[PDB]
Amino acid sequence: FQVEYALEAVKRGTCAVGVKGKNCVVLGRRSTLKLQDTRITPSKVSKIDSHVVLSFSGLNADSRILIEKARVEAQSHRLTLEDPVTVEYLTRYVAGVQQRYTQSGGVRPFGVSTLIAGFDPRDDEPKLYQTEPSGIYSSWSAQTIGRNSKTVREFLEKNYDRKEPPATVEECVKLTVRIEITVVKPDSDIVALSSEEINQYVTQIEQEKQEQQEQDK
Amino acid sequence: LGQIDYALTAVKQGVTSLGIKATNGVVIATEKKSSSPLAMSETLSKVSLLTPDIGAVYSGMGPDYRVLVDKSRKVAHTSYKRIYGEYPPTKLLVSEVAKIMQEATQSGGVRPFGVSLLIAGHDEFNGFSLYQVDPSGSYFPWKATAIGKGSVAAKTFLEKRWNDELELEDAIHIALLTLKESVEGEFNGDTIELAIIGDENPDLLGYTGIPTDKGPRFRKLTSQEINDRLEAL
Amino acid sequence: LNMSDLFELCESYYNKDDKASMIMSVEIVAGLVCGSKFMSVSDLDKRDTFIENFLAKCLDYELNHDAFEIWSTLAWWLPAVVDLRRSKTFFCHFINADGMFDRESDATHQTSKIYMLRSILMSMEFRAPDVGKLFDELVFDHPYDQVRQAVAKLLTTLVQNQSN
Amino acid sequence: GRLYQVEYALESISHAGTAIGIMASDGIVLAAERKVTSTLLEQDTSTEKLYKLNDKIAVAVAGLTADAEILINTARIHAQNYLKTYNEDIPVEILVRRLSDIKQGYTQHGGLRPFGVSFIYAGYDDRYGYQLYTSNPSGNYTGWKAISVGANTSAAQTLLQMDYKDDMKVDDAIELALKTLSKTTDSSALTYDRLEFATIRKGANDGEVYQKIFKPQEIKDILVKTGI
Amino acid sequence: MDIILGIRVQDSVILASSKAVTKDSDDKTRQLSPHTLMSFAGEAGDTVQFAEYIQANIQLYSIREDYELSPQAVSSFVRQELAKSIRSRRPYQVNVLIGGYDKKKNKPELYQIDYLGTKVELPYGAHGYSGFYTFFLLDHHYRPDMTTEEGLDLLKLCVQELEKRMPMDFKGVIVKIVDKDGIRQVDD
Amino acid sequence: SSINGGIVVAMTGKDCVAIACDLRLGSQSLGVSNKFEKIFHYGHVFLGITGLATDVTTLNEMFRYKTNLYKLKEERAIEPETFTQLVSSSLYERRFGPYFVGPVVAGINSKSGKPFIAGFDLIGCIDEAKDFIVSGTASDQLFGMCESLYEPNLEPEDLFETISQALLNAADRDALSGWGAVVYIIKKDEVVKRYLKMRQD
Amino acid sequence: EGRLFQVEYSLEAIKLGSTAIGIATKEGVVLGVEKRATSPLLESDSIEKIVEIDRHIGCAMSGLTARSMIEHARTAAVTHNLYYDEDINVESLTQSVCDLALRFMSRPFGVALLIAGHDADDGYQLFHAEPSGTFYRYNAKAIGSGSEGAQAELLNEWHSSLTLKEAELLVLKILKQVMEEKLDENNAQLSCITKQDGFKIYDNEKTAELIKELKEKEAA
Repeated sequence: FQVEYALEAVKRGTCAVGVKGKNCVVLGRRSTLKLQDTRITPSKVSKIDSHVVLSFSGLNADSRILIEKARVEAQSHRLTLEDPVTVEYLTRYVAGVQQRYTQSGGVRPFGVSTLIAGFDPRDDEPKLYQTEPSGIYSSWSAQTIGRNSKTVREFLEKNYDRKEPPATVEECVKLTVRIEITVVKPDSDIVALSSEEINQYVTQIEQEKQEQQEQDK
Repeated sequence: LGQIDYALTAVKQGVTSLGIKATNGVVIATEKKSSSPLAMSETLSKVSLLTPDIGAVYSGMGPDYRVLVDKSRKVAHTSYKRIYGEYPPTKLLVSEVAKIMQEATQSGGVRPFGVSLLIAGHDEFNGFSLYQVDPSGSYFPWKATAIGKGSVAAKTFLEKRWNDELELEDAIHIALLTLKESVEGEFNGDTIELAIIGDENPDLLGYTGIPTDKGPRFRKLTSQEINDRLEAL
Repeated sequence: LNMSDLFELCESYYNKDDKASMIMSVEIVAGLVCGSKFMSVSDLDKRDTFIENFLAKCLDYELNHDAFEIWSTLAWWLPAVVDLRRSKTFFCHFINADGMFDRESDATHQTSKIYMLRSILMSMEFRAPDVGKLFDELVFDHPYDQVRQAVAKLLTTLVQNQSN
Repeated sequence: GRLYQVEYALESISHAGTAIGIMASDGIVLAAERKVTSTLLEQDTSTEKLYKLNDKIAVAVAGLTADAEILINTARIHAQNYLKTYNEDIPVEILVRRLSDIKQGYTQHGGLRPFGVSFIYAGYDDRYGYQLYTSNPSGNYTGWKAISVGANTSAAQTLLQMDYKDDMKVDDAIELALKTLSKTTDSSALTYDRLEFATIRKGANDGEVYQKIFKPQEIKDILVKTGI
Repeated sequence: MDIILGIRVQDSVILASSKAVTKDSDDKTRQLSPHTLMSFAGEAGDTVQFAEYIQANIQLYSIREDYELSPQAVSSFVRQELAKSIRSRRPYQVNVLIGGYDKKKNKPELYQIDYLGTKVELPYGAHGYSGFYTFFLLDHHYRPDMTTEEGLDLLKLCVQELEKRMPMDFKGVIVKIVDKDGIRQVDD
Repeated sequence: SSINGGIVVAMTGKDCVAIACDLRLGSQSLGVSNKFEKIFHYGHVFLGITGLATDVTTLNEMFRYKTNLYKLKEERAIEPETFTQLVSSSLYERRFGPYFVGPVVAGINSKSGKPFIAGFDLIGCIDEAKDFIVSGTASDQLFGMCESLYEPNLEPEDLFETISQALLNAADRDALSGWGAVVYIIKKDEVVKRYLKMRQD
Repeated sequence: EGRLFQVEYSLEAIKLGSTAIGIATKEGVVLGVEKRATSPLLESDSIEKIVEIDRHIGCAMSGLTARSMIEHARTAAVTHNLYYDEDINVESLTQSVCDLALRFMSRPFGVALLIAGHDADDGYQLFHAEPSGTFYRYNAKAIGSGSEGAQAELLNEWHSSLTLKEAELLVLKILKQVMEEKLDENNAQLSCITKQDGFKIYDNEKTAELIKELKEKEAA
């Protein structure tokens, strides 16, 4: 088999989480060695363009090709139609590239899954899509790909509700991971959080858990 | 094991040939095998001139070497010459030959060449040099080396004989002794093919009038010279 | 040595950042438990107190999934080399963990504790302490899939341990 | 979804020579060990394992020679193309990613054997200063402060982890590399004829002479001074 | 025809472009980088095609590297593109001025690139016949340590001279300023 | 060609060479730049290019590319004669599509140590002279000045004066040149670059 | 002997995927597909096994959505409109799809499709196109899981005097029988093709109302 082994290779990758809110999208690193330089590190969340961001899971080298192709396609669409690419168009292009690579023998088409998030230009509706080998792409409001997947998806299902999406962005960012966070906002806004902000969120989560234990235990 | 190992076995089954680099030249020597007195040995050459200063000898399948010599001669003009107006150095020509052999190994539907080449040459800024190119496509510089059938004993003798102060005449003498110790059949000037890369020979240029133009450094010994040298053994 | 340098070394080596340091600390704990055959009564009491404190500090608040692997391996390996009855506080922490089967709790920590207890029970099936109280503490209505799977596996282990 | 060809290439590299790259606060040091000896093989093969891609970037090789030569020629051509296009020296990360993409492409299409070569890049640019990278046949590239590839990778990594500081000098890095190599070679003692050395350092004057490749006499003098 | 002018002052680059197309609100500029702007003049929509192609390439580079190109590299790339264009069928008849602020060296820079692919990097430049009517003032009232306001006044004088002494009515001018904060447009 | 102006002159002295060029760049009558240098060097060989400025820049970039690749592959700097052959071959490769340039090569061979100058036509015909080479829109004036002034075996101090006077007097009679001049005096190990003061600038 | 058994193996698409049923009447053609039960937070709107070829032609599928056939059909329809200033016949489009499958025969290509359409020559038409490069005209046809029982039900029920509403009710009833009950509005998807309105896909409210009407009819 070829698709199943690619999915197995995907399962060995680092966990990635994507969540969409009322007016924002939040996209969610291993233990660096003692002699590893982290000053120059390729962030796991790569922005395809000012309004669409991508987060991979699986083989990094194979994901670089997909990211480069997506960026080139976005620039080509911008040059050909004068309009920046939409989220669904870019997701469909990536899925088509993966599906084309699955055929023609396909010892290993790409062995990587992706999450594409953002906003359509001149619009403020969050868009989140999940792309997997065999060219299958789907839409989600809270998705996870990686080692755990099932546990994180169950946590999101029991916590995230499809009746009142979080209005503010802080609650969307304040997500327990049991870490990199990228926030996408309309009018082509992309913000990558720093280590201090994520540490502050973690300390807030720990203090909230301690308070809950103190109240009830 | 693959095709490269089988080509190496075919090379090991071939005639020996040698190569010895001294301070002021390089010596290449080999034995011509023709177990048929009706056949004429002069019509077949085992040492081929690549450039006026670079020559080659081989061990393995003869027709492959014959094709490779023509390819190397063409690539010495197409790649380096007609651009810089001069013959390539030994290292670059050896690299091009190794590229040809590597492309033969990697190309689909084509078997690798079954020869190993000993290439001797001289160039400015590098002096004299001797290299070995394997069927795989990897080349290695050498001080003194041998290939073919009796290559192990020849290598042992060269290791016991080679030094840093060796001259061209001493290299020729050692090569002749090594050939004599492993000659398959009949040891005379008509069965030995020896060439030297050394000083430029103005008498082989063919014309006079240009002081800067010097003669070739490759020189192929004749049967009479080889017999005279053997008389000194 | 005043028998307390090992305590300080184990405390210093347990850093939740470096996995090798935590592995060394767990190795020190395993050596302390396995070394309970040349000591005296006071030494045994001090070791039991230290083990109780260390297990309370390291396995009650939060697991970063790197110490969990080491502790699960220790729970698998330790009962198979030495008797857990030589220590009065090691097995007690795992058998008497609170909130392990709580329904409305939050999950991952409960599953980790259940798996450690199940590894301890599997390492000694028929020569195990009476733990039948778990048959009353098991919960079949936990709304977490991982907890349900852990409960089912623990029930299977308990059933197997009684069938000799 | 394991890749068996990549694993075979990694195993083949594990039997190759050992290369060490150490990054200091003012320079980078590359060292390599020569293993092939025949008492008649010439040792003047230019530089066997250390290569220059431009005036600012150098590379250390562990693995098959032909693939290394192909990749080095491609990297040189890419660097010259970048220099002609933008009239500026190519950043180290761009060239490293180009070579990594080439390796990844060679590990995906059928009929092409993966490059059984591991690269240690040492470069300098005005965006990040000194940079050290390691690239493998799988196509992944990683930045490091002190890295080792080849035969005794684990022991060399442990030795570097024991005795590495974030504020070392170029001479300190040279001594550390020499001592690490001397304690991991299976040839009893380390000699000048079995060693290749290179340094990339910037002086007080902004000249950026990133092409210091040590001569055998210089290697012998450094070994004598260090005490190996 | 069309007037394109540029002045490099001690901490800024000022670009003036004609607003007439033979429309009166024509913006003959494209923001290549947050700190690099380019003005183009010459033939018909080939200029817009070339500007959009260059802008797309530069945006792709910035997205890939997460690090904007220096003005010198952008100018070299544009010169290479024009030099390739002239030696092939369907060349581009575009003359460009590139004004950019180098953040690494903290310095403004202005480049003038001809349609053939000639780059000079003058302290002040113009494309077309506008150099004839202005280069005297720029040769008399320009200093390397001038401020932004002095450069704006000098550009105002040059524009008034162009209006007075040129038979062609170019329908006003639009002025952009490139400095550390980026690109702004003068609304005067 | 002959729309941007510019002149280059190279002369050979005693164990030294000199190569000088103007600095004017313009669009026909209008002067654009007074800092457009037309002399470049790779390794230890100098090249001056006259004619179309775009082609000058393109040739400079291409020759830097080729010389860097040559240094990387051969582990050795290129000599003036090999560079002359390379330039001639590159120019002839564009037959029927030539670069509208006039190249002149100067330098001292590292090994032999003798000076070398040469010039090229539109399509790469090598002209090797032992006295001087001229190129540009004022080639007739340069020829006259060099024939009148040049002497064999001149010291660098006298060679600099001779070439500077020739270049200045040739440029003063040409409308498309004379916005500043730069002279290189090249010896075995030392190179001196000097800017000249002249009229009209 | 020897024979092309790969084609026969491909034609065994009874387990290919979700059931898709098409019914052709004198007032329109109804296409009904099964909607998979996925995560509640998933946007089920991203699942579209009923696709529009053009205003007068729609398609339905049973296998994986991942495409080339639909794009080729759309391109062929647009090209025919550009070249002849009219709408392409349904049978002509089906033959174009079959030719595309054949050219790109000893190996199957693509998956089975149900193509529905209308034109002034043959009224309303329904065709089944197979990955063997061939097709069949059908008066109602079912593919996917449980296709044999659904086809038997269609044989027993189809009588050439149906209306659009009755066709929709039959499609819903057969889908419920195949999926074994509990099909309110999220386990099925309906679409219609009519001369006036063209190709339309029913929204969730209309499907829920149709399910309510079916339940009321069953209660009687």
